[PDB]
Amino acid sequence: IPWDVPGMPAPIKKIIERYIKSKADAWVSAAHYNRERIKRGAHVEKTMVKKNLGRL
Amino acid sequence: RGGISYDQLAKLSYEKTLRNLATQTQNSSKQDKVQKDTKTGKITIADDDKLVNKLAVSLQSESKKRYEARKRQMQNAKTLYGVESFINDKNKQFNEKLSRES
Amino acid sequence: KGGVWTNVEDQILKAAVQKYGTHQWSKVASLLQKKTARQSELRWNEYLNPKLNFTEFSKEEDAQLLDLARELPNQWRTIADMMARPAQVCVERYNRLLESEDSKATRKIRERMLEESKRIAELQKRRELKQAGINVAIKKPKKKYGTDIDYNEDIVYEQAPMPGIYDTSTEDRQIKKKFEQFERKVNRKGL
Amino acid sequence: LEELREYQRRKRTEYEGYLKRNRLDMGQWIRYAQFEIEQHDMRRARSIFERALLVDSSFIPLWIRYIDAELKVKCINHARNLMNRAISTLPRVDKLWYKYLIVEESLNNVEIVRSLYTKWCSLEPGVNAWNSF
Amino acid sequence: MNYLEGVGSKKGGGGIASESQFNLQRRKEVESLLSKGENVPYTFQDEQVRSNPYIYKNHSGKLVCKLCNTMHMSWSSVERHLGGKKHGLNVLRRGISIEKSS
Amino acid sequence: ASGFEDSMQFKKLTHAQRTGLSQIPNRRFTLWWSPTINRANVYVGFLVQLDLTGIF
Amino acid sequence: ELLELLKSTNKEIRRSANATFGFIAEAIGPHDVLVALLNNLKVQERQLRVCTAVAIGIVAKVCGPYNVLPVIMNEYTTPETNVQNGVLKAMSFMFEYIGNMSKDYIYFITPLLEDALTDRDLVHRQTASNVITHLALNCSGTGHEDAFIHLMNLLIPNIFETSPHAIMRILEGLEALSQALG
RNA sequence: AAUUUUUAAGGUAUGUAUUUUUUUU
RNA sequence: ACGAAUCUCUUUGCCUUUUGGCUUAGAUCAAGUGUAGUAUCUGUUCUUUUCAGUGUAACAACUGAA
Ligand SMILES: [Mg+2]
Ligand SMILES: [Mg+2]
Ligand SMILES: [Zn+2]
Repeated sequence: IPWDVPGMPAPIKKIIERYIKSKADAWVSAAHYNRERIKRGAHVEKTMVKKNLGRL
Repeated sequence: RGGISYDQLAKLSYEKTLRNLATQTQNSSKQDKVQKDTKTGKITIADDDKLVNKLAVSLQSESKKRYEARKRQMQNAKTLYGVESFINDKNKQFNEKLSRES
Repeated sequence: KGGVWTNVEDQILKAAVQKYGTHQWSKVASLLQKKTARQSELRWNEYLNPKLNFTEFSKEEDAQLLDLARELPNQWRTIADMMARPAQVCVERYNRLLESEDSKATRKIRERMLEESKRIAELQKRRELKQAGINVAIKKPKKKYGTDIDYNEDIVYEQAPMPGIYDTSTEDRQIKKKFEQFERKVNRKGL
Repeated sequence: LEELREYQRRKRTEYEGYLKRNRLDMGQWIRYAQFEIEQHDMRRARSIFERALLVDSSFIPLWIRYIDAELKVKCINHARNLMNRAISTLPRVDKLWYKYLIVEESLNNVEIVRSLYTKWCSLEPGVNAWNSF
Repeated sequence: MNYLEGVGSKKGGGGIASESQFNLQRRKEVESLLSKGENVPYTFQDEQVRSNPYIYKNHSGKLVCKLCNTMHMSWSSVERHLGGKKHGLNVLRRGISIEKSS
Repeated sequence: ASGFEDSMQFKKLTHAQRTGLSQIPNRRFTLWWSPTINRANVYVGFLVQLDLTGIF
Repeated sequence: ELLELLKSTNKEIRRSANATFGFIAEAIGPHDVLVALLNNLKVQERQLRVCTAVAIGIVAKVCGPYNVLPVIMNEYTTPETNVQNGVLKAMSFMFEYIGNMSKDYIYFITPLLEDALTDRDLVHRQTASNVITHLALNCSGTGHEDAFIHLMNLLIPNIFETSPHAIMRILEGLEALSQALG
């Protein structure tokens, strides 16, 4: 979903978008890292799998 | 048009109280020091018990008035707007803030 | 296979969607018997959403429609996304339009009520025993932990105002007189 | 008196518990500092405001109110010594000067404000400040 | 080692509750929504301005319009009545009936 | 166990009740094999006696 | 566990579940059990309100009606309607279970049947007249007789009433009050 | 051409009161 | 007319918890039936010409022609 908002000061929107791109990058990178870790067979525990598949 | 910075506002209120005070003086006309100890540097200033009681009464009175006027805006505020659905008072109050946002 | 929506169960959605928003559909079906979440959502999107357009058809639309339906053969979501209309409306005109060519909060509240009742009870006990002359002091709610404080017994953290040049020293006397006056009143007139 | 005593005690448990948790929220301090005023005990109330100046000394509603409770009961040289500490802490401010000036008007002493405006001009404040002098 | 599963239970009492109990809960909330949260007062309670002011609840549980003397089964019915042409008239009749006296 | 599972209850089960696995078949497996799974000859292990029984 | 169990579609179940409240009320006590039942009259589904109304009649017979009755006369005040029928239906049952007694308890219930026969909705005027049929037959020959003129004065205007379940209940009352008055 | 053995914890809450010799009007 | 005080009123301005966080939306789960019968809202039509019959406690209603 795009997340437009009615009247909100633009600079605040700039800030929020910036931090959400940071968090999105970390979220995706962990999604990939845990995934190759699972593929090669190394022990990924349990809910990291169940959590991973949601991310992917 | 417009908002006012907390400086100009302060000045305006200063003037307002000056006028009010001057009126107390005129109506009072119509109805009709520094010592510092040698032992300690503590300074003492002679005071009239009158005008101090008048001061306290002025502050209390103005607080009462302000509190009451705001209270009347409380009363009318909730009784005026019955248009949209509301679960509780707090909802209606918030949606009136949404009316202010327009 | 009916799953038919009465005007009551339509009126409860719009009040539920207003309350719970559009992604909590599992909660909307809690307010609404007979209907599951997949049934509630499907109606909100196909009918009841006030951002939907149910209106008559301009002369440009039937041109726009018969343009799309020809250029996209049966795909009625893709057309409807182009037309900004619900599909089953954009389909239903097109079939008629061809034949145009034809011939916690509660719990803590109640517990607080209980506690206040207990207080009231002990107070009126003490008053009744007083009426018979026997005087009994109130009890301290023990101590939860070792260092627990009794706020009445002492000034909690007394921050002296400061020294200062103007040397009050007299006003303190008038104050203490007023204070001892206050407590001396309460022992008799009792507020 | 126990109809009083346990009232005051139970309140001082509830207010401190909240302020214990939230150091900030000056809205509570002023309320709770007001409770101890209406009990006609100045010692406790002064402590509370003094306790609340540590949390934030830049919050003027707190500074102003603590001038009131001094002026209302007419403790003079306190609300006087206080203004030594008050405007030496936040010397730029507007409201703090005028509330110290205008309270000196109702005390009729113009020698004070004569020397007040001496410093407050020595500080080179600005337009609206000079015009009052 | 059944911790592998991931379900659990709290140690208190006996969970699910009885289908009849759910209906009581659900028919209160539905009458809270459609009512838009207002407390419609009982007829005997000796009058918090009402959203309207005519609707009440009798000594039984039913809702009643005190103008029209109609009895209503649910909030949904009431909104039918308040949006009806009879409850329109009785306001006009009381309109005239007041405008002829004070 | 394939027989009677369907009619246990329907609406009523609590989360654990419905989802969790029954310990009852594993108990059946360790009763049948008990005298090997519990045997005194063990390499390292300590005797206990149950409360009111003579079972070590 | 029984109070949940009388949702059952079977009857012999529902009937035996109500009988075992008498065996428990005799054991432990009536007031512990009533509050369990009276909390269940709020429930919507009819079997549950009728099968509680029976049980309150059964707890009355077994432990004595004086224990049950003022708790039921109080519960009648609640503004929900389903309670107010369930408290009038429970009183019908308990006056046919204590057959002869019933005379001790009149005079107390005449004001409770006063608001019932006066009430607007047609079902109260049905269940109170279904109390009078049980209360008249077996309290006839006692010498109350001035409570049944009161109770009569309130019924007769219901002679014009239609509805099938309402009108046969009122005739039963008028047939029964004939034996109290003559 | 040679493995290797087991104990705790995440499950049965937690909280409050309770045995006291009558503090001087 | 004017310096000017106090109460009442509108507006501008000021404004309240303007939702306690986090993850795989954190996860998952939900409505018995049949026979007889009443109660209660809303929508739609009529207060509009005479007489003759049916009908009603009396109306009403129904039935014909100018
Ligand atoms: Mg757990
Ligand atoms: Mg853990
Ligand atoms: Zn009405």
